[PDB]
Amino acid sequence: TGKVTVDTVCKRGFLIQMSGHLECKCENDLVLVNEETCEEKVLKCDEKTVNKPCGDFSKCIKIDGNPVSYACKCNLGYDMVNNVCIPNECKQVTCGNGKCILDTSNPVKTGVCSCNIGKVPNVQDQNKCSKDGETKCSLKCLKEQETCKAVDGIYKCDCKDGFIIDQESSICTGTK
Amino acid sequence: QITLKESGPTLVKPTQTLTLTCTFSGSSLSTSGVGVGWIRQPPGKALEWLALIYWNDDKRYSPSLKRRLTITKDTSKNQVVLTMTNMDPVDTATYYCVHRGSAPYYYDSSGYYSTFYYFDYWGQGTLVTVSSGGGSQPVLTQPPSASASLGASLSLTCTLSSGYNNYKVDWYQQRPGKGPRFVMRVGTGGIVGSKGDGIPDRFSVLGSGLNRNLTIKNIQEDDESDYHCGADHGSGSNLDYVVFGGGTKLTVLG
Ligand SMILES: *[C@@H]1O[C@H](CO)[C@@H](O)[C@H](O)[C@H]1NC(C)=O
Repeated sequence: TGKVTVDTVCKRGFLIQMSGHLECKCENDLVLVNEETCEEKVLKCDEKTVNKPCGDFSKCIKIDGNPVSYACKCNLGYDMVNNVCIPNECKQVTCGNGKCILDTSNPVKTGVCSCNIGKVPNVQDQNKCSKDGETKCSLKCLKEQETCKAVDGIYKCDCKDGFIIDQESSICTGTK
Repeated sequence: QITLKESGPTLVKPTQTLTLTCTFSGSSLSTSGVGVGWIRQPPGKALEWLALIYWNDDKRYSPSLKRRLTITKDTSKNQVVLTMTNMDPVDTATYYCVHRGSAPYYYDSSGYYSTFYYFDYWGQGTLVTVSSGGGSQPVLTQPPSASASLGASLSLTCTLSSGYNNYKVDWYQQRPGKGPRFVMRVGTGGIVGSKGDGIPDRFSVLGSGLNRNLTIKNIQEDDESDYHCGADHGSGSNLDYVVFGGGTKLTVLG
């Protein structure tokens, strides 16, 4: 459904928020087949596994050469750097306490920094993530006894203090 | 667009070494590209692939000219350099710097997410004059010449040799006085991927068995040109070698 917003339902994933964007993070072993969807990763690209996901924003693709072959290729507009698909315009962008993403406000594809919570781009530091600044959580955490929480530099819906994830139903329940 | 500018000496004396340089702009390290190479053409004759260097510093050379060829790259200066030893008058040719990139992703007949690698951008080339002083490979057969009237329709043919009925070929259009440009790739069915930039909708391709046809419809004056078909032999980015046909010269009557 186009761009990821606070209303997006991450299929088999969950919303995380940084200083400049929101994205879906996948569960357990799953990988992003699109910006909203997570599915099982395939280990070997073959004639049988074509079109299937083999990594975040990476799919097994048929190469129509002589002979035909198969490879795990990043989606259009991305390139494999450090065994992860990143936008072509972020290839040589070092953001520091953050990650490089495509600036949605610039009609020409451009790389900008989205920062860990507590940081924002710093014009004095080549627009890196080294300026202390507040980012108010925009997530609508409406599930049972859940609230927005900063965890490892990202905002995420998690159990309120005093509650834990029930091991049967995967809902937040009182510790006991 | 990716611009390729050839530079180097244009007059060489026999037995000397030729050193051509190519300066590329619009690509850095696999930003919609996998390599940069060289293709030459003796005046009025068939294209001949020479060498290729990948961005992983891998190299490929023409099997028959390997002992004479060296290719290097200096990414800091956006340059690749070809070196050809023991030059001979028959080596008189226009030398084209070429970029090998990947076709925009497409869905084929069976709905299979697909792409391919091809020589998608060509430099204008430089004419090097040398003063006086291959088994079990595909063979591409093209008729030497063709002719058509203005507004007519025509099918140029490119036939594969036996045992190569699954191979896809690329068509290249070389308007006179200008260098080749990619037109379309065609295999056993219809168009493979999409047509090159600047290629008008009046062009289409259809293949069956060993035949690979390029059809030009509503033939205008600017279709008068040499039409070359080539075939890449290699699995993936890989490129063992490249075959070319003799080329067809299309004359537009009227
Ligand atoms: C290619 O063109 C020739 C000449 O018009 C025709 O006989 C042949 O059937 C064509 N082949 C295909 C595959 O269209």
